Amino acid sequence: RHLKPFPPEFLWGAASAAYQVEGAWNEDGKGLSVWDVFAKQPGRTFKGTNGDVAVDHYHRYQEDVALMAEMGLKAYRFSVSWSRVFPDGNGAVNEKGLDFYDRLIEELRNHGIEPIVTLYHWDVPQALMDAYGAWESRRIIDDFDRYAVTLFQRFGDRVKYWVTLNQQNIFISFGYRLGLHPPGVKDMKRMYEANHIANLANAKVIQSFRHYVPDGKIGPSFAYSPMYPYDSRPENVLAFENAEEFQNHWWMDVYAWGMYPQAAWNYLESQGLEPTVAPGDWELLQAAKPDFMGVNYYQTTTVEHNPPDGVGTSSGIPGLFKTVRNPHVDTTNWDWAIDPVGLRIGLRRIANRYQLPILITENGLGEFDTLEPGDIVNDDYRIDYLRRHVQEIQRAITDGVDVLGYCAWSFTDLLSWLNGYQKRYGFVYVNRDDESEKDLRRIKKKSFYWYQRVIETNGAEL
Amino acid sequence: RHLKPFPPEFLWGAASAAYQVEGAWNEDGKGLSVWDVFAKQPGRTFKGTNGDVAVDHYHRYQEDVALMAEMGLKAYRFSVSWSRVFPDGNGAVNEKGLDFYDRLIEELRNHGIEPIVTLYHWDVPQALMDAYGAWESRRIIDDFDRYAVTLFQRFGDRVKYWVTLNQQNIFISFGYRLGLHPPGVKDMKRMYEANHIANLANAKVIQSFRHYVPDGKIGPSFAYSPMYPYDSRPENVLAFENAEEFQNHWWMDVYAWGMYPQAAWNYLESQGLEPTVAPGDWELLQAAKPDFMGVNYYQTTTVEHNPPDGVGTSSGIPGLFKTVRNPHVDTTNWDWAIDPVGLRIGLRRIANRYQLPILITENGLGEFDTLEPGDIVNDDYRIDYLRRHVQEIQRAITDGVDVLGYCAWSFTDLLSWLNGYQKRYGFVYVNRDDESEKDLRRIKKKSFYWYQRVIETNGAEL
Ligand SMILES: O=P(O)(O)OC[C@H]1O[C@@H](O[C@H]2[C@H](O)[C@@H](O)[C@H](O)O[C@@H]2CO)[C@H](O)[C@@H](O)[C@@H]1O
Ligand SMILES: O=P(O)(O)OC[C@H]1O[C@@H](O)[C@H](O)[C@@H](O)[C@@H]1O
Repeated sequence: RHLKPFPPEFLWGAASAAYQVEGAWNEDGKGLSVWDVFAKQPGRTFKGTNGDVAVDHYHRYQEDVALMAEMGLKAYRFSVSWSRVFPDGNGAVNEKGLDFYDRLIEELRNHGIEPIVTLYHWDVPQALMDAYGAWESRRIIDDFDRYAVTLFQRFGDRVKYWVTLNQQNIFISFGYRLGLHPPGVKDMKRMYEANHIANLANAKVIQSFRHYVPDGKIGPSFAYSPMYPYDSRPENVLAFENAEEFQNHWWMDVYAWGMYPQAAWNYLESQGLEPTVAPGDWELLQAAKPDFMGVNYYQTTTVEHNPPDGVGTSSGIPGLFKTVRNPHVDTTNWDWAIDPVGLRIGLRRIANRYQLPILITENGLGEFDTLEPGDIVNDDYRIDYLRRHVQEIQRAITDGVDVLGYCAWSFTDLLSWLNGYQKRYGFVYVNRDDESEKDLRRIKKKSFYWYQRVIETNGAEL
Repeated sequence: RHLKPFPPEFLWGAASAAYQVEGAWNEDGKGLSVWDVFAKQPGRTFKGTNGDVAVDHYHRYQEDVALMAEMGLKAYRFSVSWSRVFPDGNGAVNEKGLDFYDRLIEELRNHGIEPIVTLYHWDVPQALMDAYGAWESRRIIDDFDRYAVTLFQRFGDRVKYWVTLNQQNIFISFGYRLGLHPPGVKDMKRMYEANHIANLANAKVIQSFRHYVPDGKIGPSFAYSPMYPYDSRPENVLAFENAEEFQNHWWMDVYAWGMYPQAAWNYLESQGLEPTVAPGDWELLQAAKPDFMGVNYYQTTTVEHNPPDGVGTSSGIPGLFKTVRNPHVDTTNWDWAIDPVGLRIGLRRIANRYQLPILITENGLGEFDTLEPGDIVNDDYRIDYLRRHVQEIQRAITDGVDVLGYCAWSFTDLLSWLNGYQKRYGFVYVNRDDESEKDLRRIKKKSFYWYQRVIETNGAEL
């Protein structure tokens, strides 16, 4: 079987998120985000780590882009911090905030790197939470649209690729069901209402994008764990049907088709959990087709039958499914599956169901890297993980999936939302830890040079 | 979770096919079908059994309909023999042939039974095979359309529910890949060409139906074996992705969306097997949406990884998948799997992928039946099989699938295409065998009274 090459304009990328890298949390007129406030609540984050400084990319962006150019990155995906642009979410635009992203975009373009702008990575301005509960109010649809249009107007001439909501399923479920992320709520009814409003906000911004960036490409990015049945027991295959629909189609069908899947809807309706639908909602959701599906991928999930008095280790929904360890894949040191074939499966499923091109917006390995004498980081484990995923992407392309690019997570080490700094993801080590910022110096890991060679050969040497 | 009831207008049905029941193979001007000719080839059918007489429904239809009314059937699904209506396939209409179906439809309507007319059950007139190779020629599109339009014009005022091609995947694959059915060809290239022509014929007649029967409901019926992965090994899940797309989406995506799935298309193209596409084909296929998906269901299929030098007992496609026995399902005395949950899974998959209502056009158990003195046939095994499938349909309805009805296969015993009469499917035993027509008398089996009670309670008592 001859494999197809990676296409000539394949976006070999790397990625970050604003709160995780920028720092400068109160500089240049930036307003408070919900994460600025949440992470300072005692006990919320490991060792009290927060984004006040992070890795200081706000001040060190020129050095970081110089490293990207040394690597030969074709694309860099970053998020814009809404609270830098509209400190209060709505109201007056902050020109100094826009100017940072203008300088970053110019730095990228001057080095031949395609910017991929992510509108939203979980950091809605605290003022919108204070005023109306942020994602629980339809008011956010127009406020988010005004913010997005501002970015489209300022940067649409120079940015072709845009991501709207990044991992909506995570920020909504962690914020409103698990209570782990802002606003720290544990209420499924509120979760599904906020989720519906986020769906409308995504659709509204895509419609606006067609007016302001007619030659651009836009899509949401979904945190996709493809589901597997444990085996060929009919009840386990049925559990897989339930899980793939409830965990995955629930989001991606809205993004692609503007419709929630019916079995999941009817289940929520039987629990009194389905969202409130207003006139015009379906019309808007259906009339906002994206150019691609963004995919954040780390692992698959295997499921089995879960009786109605069952699991609510394993997690699941009684009567629908429960998770079970997959005996046929390796695991990371944090019990995450390592399943590169699962990435090919997920790509195939998206092409098969929606016929959409895919931008892989995030994939990477987190591990406790050691800085050895001479400023050397031997992260062969990260090379092995990335190599295997890139190989499976090439097989998915050969199968016929249109993959637009691959953004490794992450370019530099960064702050995790709740777990501090020690589990590192970067190609570039940042010298700091949970106790202090040290000197924040950037140190290329072995994986940096491996990926440099991948890009130079367009994937022929992995 | 309590099960939902069956909807009040649920079509409790039973079904047959013209060649399998009618007889009267050369009466009232009927022309030869491809099956009249094929079954008379020596050695082709068990003990030389053929459709010359079958169970003589052509002459005994009044008694058979009287039995349906005694059972309280809500619907009877039958096929129309094209060669009775157009003995030469095209050319002159045969009024005596139409008159049989008119008399049958009047008998059904006089007893309050909904006719479900199936346009095609494998019996294209031999004259069209001789003239141009039947399904291998685009000429059949207009000839099939003129036949269908004739039926719509004569019967559309009295028939709401119509099935177009019944089990296209079977008549095409058995006729052109396995050589088991007419025309006895074993050539994948020819199979995919004939299949594409059948797709166009289906779409053309649905378009005609929208004009002639504006209040009717129409759809194709697909012989659906839902695929399962053997286990959660990523390569086996990938084999399942390949198999479901190649075996199932290849047909149902064309019916629902007018498009072949891309990974399967690209594989066939790499083998030189993809069909020839003419201008206008995609437009026609996309503009012929059905009201429902018909489903003929007997069993699921489990698959596993198949290396490129592998199977092509097990069957499959090297590099894509191969079948494997599922250790987690029962079997009939003929080694067909018994998997009622698989029916729920298939119904869920069709709703989840296509949002279509489903008419279950065929499901039943074939087994030897013993005629006991006093005209008693105790077929508790058939009751058990049907009960378990109906129970799973009720669960699919509860999940949110719109199931329009359920046609048990079959109403009376009938002639098998290749295997004679001994493996019986009816609610009504027919006293004949492979060697003799005996007296052709109809004898109600125990399952007849069971289904009568199902219908009386609208499925509440199973
Ligand atoms: O008497 P048999 O051979 O058991 O035939 C029963 C009915 O078979 C249905 O089609 C089956 C077919 O027999 C299988 O070979 C194939 O794999 O499955 C299809 C699935 O529907 C026919 O629909 C019916 O006309 C026969 O009575
Ligand atoms: O450090 P952790 O907890 O493994 O988190 C890693 C990543 O988890 C992903 O879900 C998020 O998209 C990233 O923002 C985050 O960096």
